[PDB]
This record gives sequence, C-alpha cells and structure tokens, in this order.
Amino acid sequence: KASRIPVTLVVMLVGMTLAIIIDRALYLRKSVVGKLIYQVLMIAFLHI
Amino acid sequence: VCQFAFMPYNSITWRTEHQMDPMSLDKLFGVSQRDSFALWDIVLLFSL
Amino acid sequence: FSPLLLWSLLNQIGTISMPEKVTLRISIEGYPPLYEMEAQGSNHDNAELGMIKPDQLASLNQALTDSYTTRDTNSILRSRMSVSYLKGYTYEDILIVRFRPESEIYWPISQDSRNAMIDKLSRNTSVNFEVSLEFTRPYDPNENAALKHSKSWLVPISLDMTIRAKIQSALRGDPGHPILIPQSIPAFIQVPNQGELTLPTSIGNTIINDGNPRINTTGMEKSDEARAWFDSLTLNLEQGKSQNEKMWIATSEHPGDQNAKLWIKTANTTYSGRPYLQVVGFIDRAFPS
Amino acid sequence: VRFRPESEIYWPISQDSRNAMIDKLSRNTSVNFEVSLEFTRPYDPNENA
Amino acid sequence: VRFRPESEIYWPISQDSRNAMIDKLSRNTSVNFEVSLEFTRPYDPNENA
Amino acid sequence: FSPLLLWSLLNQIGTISMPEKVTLRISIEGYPPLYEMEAQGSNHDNAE
Amino acid sequence: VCLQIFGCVFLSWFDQSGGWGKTLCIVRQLFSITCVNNECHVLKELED
Repeated sequence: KASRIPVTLVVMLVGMTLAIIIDRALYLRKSVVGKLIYQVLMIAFLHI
Repeated sequence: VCQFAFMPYNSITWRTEHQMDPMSLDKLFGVSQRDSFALWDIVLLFSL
Repeated sequence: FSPLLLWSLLNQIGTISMPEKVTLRISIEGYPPLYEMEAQGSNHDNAELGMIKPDQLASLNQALTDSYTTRDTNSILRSRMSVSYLKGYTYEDILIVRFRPESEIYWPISQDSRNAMIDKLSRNTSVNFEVSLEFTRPYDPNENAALKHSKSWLVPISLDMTIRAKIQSALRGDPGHPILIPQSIPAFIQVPNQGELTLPTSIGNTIINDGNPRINTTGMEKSDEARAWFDSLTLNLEQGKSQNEKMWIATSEHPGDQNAKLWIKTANTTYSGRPYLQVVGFIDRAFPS
Repeated sequence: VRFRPESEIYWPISQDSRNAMIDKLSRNTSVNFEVSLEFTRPYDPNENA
Repeated sequence: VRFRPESEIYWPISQDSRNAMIDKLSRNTSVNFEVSLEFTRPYDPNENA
Repeated sequence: FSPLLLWSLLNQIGTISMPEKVTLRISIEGYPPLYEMEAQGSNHDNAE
Repeated sequence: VCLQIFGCVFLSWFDQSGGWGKTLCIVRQLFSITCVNNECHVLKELED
C-alpha cells in the first residue's frame, strides 16, 4: 500500500517548522546558552 | 572479527529469515554481511 | 498545515471479510459440466475449508527457505523472493480448501448432446477443457454487493488422433479408460481485494526451476511458462447401474517430485478413503478506501 | 450464433409440479411463454466486472 | 407470495455425496440448515442493472 | 436565493418498480438444495 | 594459491564423520577454502 500519507509526516513537518522558528528567535535574541541547549537536545533527538 | 563466516547470523538461513526485519540483532549492532565493501572506515582512519 | 492533517485523518485503510464459499467446475467448453463441486465452512470446525495450522505454515516456510544450492547465485534471489512473498501473509490470512473427489450431482446430459460431443471430438475440431474456480465472501453492509472472484483456465486437447479416440471412448462409457488433463488447478492461488485470481509467480518460478527434477521449458510460449507449474488431473467415469446416474472421480497429481516437502500433505476422506483435492489460498484483506 | 435444436439437459420437473402446471393451464389462468437470450463477454481488467 | 409446498425439481444428489452427508451428520460435526430468500425486480433503463 | 431553489428543484425522489420474482431455497450447507422453489406472477391474475 | 588447489579438488577429505570434523569444518571455514574457479564443476555429493 503506502499510498496514504501518515500523520507522523505532518506532525514532524510541524516540528521542523517550530524548530525553524525557535532558531530564528534564538539568533534574534542573541542567547548563546539557549542556542547550545537547543543544539544538544536537537542532536540527541536526531540521532535517537 | 564479527565479519567471519562461523558467526550464527552470517549463515544464509539466518539472513533469509531476517532480511525484512528492520531491527534485527545484526542490523541493530551495525555488523552484517556487507557484501559490497567497507571503505569509508579506512578513509576516516587515514584522514585522522 | 491543517489541510494535510485533515487529508491524512480523513483517509484510512479498511478491511474485507475472509471469503466463505469456494466452487470448482471442470467441463468441456459449450457443454454441461463434467465435475461440479462446492465447499462452505464455519472456518473453525469444518474440514473442507479452514485456516492453515501454524505447524503446516512453519513446515512450508522451512521447505521454501531450504531449497537452494550453494553454487549458483540466482537461486539465492529466487529463494529470498519466495520467502519474502510468503512472509507477507500470517497464518490467519491463508486458508486451505479440500474439495471432495466425487462429483456432487449426477451428470445431467442428453443422449443427443453426448453424441454431439463425440462427433465434435472426432475429426478436426479443437475443443478446450475449461476449469473454473470461484471464491465468494460474506455480504458487507458497507458496499451493497457481494465480492466474488472467478478464474477460468482453458487447456487444449491436442491433435493426436489416438488420444482423441481414447477420450471419445472414455466419454462414451467404455470402462477402463481415463481422461488426463495436464495444467489443471494450481496448488497455490491468491485472491485479491477486487481483481481476479492471480498466481503466485514467485512460488511458481521456485517450483519450476528450483527443485531437483527441473521441468524443461525450452520449447514453450510465454503464456505457458506461468502455467507450467500446475498439477495434472485424471478423471474416471463410474456408472455401476444401467443408466440415469454417471459419476466422475477426479484425482490430482503434482508435477516433479511427488514427495517434496514444498507441497502440503493431503488428507483422506473419512467416508470413502479417496484423497481430497487441496487448494491453498492467500487472501488480501486491504482496500484503499 | 447457431444453437443446437436438441435440448442440452434432460427435463428436471417433478410429477406434482407438472400436475400443477397442467391445472394452471386448464381453466382460466393466463400463462406466458418466456424466452431469454443472454450474451456475455470476456472479462476486462479495466473494469472489475 | 405463496410458494407451492411441493419441491420444483427432483433431488439431484449423488450416492457418494449422500453418504458423505450422513457421515458428516454422524459423530461431532455441527451442520447448519441454510434458508435463502431472494427478491428480484424488473429491469429499469435508468440504472443498467 | 437562487442556489437554494436550484438545489431544491435539481434533487427529487425517484421510484423503483415492484419486485417480480421470488425464490426460496432450503438446504444443508455445502450440499445440493433440499427444497428449491420460485414464483413469478402477473400481479393481477396470478395467485402465487 | 597452494591452498586453493588443495581445497578445490580434495574437498572429500574434509568429510570426517564426527569429533575432529567439527574443528576441521571451523578451520576450513576460517581459512576460506572453496573453489574460486568457476569453469570446473563443484563436487556434487558434498551438498550437505
């Protein structure tokens, strides 16, 4: 089958868009600690 | 050492029985038949 | 992102019921059937139709996975494909049908029609033996219809004069003369959600060119290779009394090694002792809404 | 199409059913002879019918 | 609708099939009597069915 | 108010003909019928 | 090259019944002993 698009695809697209927004906000506000924490959590989540 | 032929998972029967499972023990551990080649490990070691 | 989630949740995958009644018919084209049989079952207590036991499925899987040689590379791919195709269906989606060897009804044919068959079978007319299988499922309130999958196979009778004379003598009523029909009902068949009976071409290829008695397929057309792994049938006529009742007994015979582990072992009838006619059906239970 | 003049199968009618048919044909009941023709084509994969 | 009590056709069952039925009815097999009713309407040109 | 009247007049209620032929069958499952019968009528002169 | 000629034609000598054969099969398998040449016919009776 695999014709139907699963809800995991749309929820992960939403998560990616939220990540983009968070990165833009972090760059705008100039928060090094927040950027480091975001990178650590994002890389752990990516690998897992 | 795990790429030897006398490992239980390297036999033909085990590979045939566990060719469609995405989370097989050999696949999970990262060591399997790899019938083509193993090159980029050498490249990384030499670059380092 | 709302239209995407709305589309994803709106669409789902349904489920069609396991088929209930299976019918078989063997005949000569344009004439009343030679052998008509049907089977309906409760799927848990009946023996003519039921789900495959886990032991039989495990034995079949082992026989399929151990069918290769350690020299040729292409046999590995064929065995892998056969095992992968078999693994797609669990033991609940595979059923076994056992047709009784004896005909259900007495042969309802006129004397003039039988004479017409004999005449048509005499000089030069090419008649084709017709074998029909039919699967029907229980009614579903979702769609106001009863799904029904039917398949018909035609096999030629050849132009050999001595064979045609023997078949004519057997049809007339002469005792001691059987009718041999090669390329008959398949051991393994697959019923789809909406289409027609499709052959498991992977298992067919494995049977054709993976066992020790390899079947020669050099001088054959493309339409015959897919039919080359079918089993042969033998029909005998039993009369007993003078007239008004004529029975046809049909017996199957697998091609190649008759005792190979690939084939599912058959069972014997509890009222006469003749072996059943076994058909293994793979059922698809998914339609894309 | 050339249909054979002779019937294909022997007439499967019960004695009591034949008597009922004769009775229905006797006094005043209007019985209609019915003739049916049927043509069927080979299956086509395009339409699942 | 008034169905005639008498059967329409003579019982077309084989001796071997009857023996198989008797055997199936003998020891422990649960056989179910099945009754089917069917209503069919005249053909309508609006829907080709 | 034109779409409402257009939809109201476009959609109507049809009529299906009176059923003609009625068949009954009594049997044991997986066996030829024990009692098969059918009835067709002219609806004004027939009695079945 | 001198082990290929030994293994490819004298494979029948590798068929000890039991005991020492278990270690014999292990050493043969870890020495990678087979018929690399494809023109010659692989010995047939040692299928098992």
